[PDB]
Parts: sequence; structure tokens; C-alpha cells
Amino acid sequence: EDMAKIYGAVAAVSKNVNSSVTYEVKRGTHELIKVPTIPHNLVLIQSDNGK
Amino acid sequence: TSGSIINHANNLNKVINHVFADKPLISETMLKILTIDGTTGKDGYRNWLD
Repeated sequence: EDMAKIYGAVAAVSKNVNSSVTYEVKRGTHELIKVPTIPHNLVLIQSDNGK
Repeated sequence: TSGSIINHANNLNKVINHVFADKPLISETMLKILTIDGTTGKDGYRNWLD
């Protein structure tokens, strides 16, 4: 019985080993919007007689 | 090294928790000796193992 306790404690220590890490790489990334129209900013000014 | 100290501390706590779980591995006679100063049974056994 006391041997099972000693053997169990050793197995607990051996099981404390770490395997790996996992993380997401998202820094520096931004979403993109879509502009549907082109701004021209033009107006045609014409006289009444058209000259 | 800080890594060795952290590894020793964590492993030692795991052993103490497992040893004192369910039926303790250590009889009550040794606990009386290690708790004469005033420290608890878990703490007294922990320093002796170190």
C-alpha cells in the first residue's frame, strides 16, 4: 500500500512535463472596406446662351 | 537558475498533495514530531523532504 503511494507520487512528477503551446497570430492585421464610387468633384458651368 | 527552483517547488507540492491524499503515507507519530514547533503536518513533512 505504501509502495503504491510512493509510485503514484513519482508518476505525478513525470506527468508534469509540458508538450507545446498554441496561439493565434493576428497582430498587424486590419479589415478592409470597399469603396463603391469614385469621387470626381466636377461641375460643368455653362452660360444661358451657350456661348 | 529560476527554472530549476520553479521546477523543484512545483514537483514538491505535487508529491506532498498526493502523499497526504486518502490514507496518508506517514504515520501520526512522525507528524507529532514534525509539528512540535507549531507548523502544520503538511508543512513539517515538506521541509524534511527538502
